[PDB]
Amino acid sequence: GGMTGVLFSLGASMVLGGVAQMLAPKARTPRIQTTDNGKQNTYFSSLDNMVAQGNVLPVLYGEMRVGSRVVSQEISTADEGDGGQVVVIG
Amino acid sequence: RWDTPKVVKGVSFLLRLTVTADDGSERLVSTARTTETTYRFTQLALGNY
Repeated sequence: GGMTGVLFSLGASMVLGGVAQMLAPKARTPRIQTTDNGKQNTYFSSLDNMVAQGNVLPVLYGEMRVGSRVVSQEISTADEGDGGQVVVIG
Repeated sequence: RWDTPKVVKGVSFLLRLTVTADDGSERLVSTARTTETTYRFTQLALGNY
């Protein structure tokens, strides 16, 4: 137990994947679909309304106009009324 | 013409017209699926419907 044989140095065994990978951990590209055609969406953009069923609530960090997750949509009859008494319908 | 009731998502209006026959039965004259609240019928004949 005094000695520690089999030092087993690791050099190119970790370089073999690439050198910038051992300084920066790289990024994950999304999966490409077919019905989506060629619109390569990323993981930090959403310009359409989503559905909030058993999903997570997204967060925003700066600028970059985004869509939303619809929680309630309803149509009723538009009653006549303003912020006052002027209610002419002639 | 009518009003829009309580609604989820979106709605369309389906309207059909029936004409009472001479013996007592019914005759269907056309049908329409629309989105506008107001509809107009033109060139109608016979009596009650």
